[PDB]
Amino acid sequence: AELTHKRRLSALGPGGLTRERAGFAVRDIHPSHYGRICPIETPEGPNAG
DNA sequence: ATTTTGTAGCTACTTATACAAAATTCAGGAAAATTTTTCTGTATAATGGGAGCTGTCACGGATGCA
Repeated sequence: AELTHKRRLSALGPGGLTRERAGFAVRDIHPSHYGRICPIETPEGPNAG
């Protein structure tokens, strides 16, 4: 649980978004993530993605 | 034949009363003491702020219009 909580990275935050003010297709696997962001990986709750 | 029962009895004898001032304390007052809260001034000169945020909607309006 650590590691994965260090090398976690996040989109939100001051500078980021909010959950609301950003919806969906901004949560998806832009095909550039490949190799760079485990797509398998996400809370959910709203925070998916 | 004493003993317990008596009866005819009191006196002692002791609650009972009620008052009662005396205590005897208590409360409140009053300060008065003082601690804490307020009030006021200040002289070179001084003259427009902060922020950012930037990804729905809807609708009805949208007057505004060209």
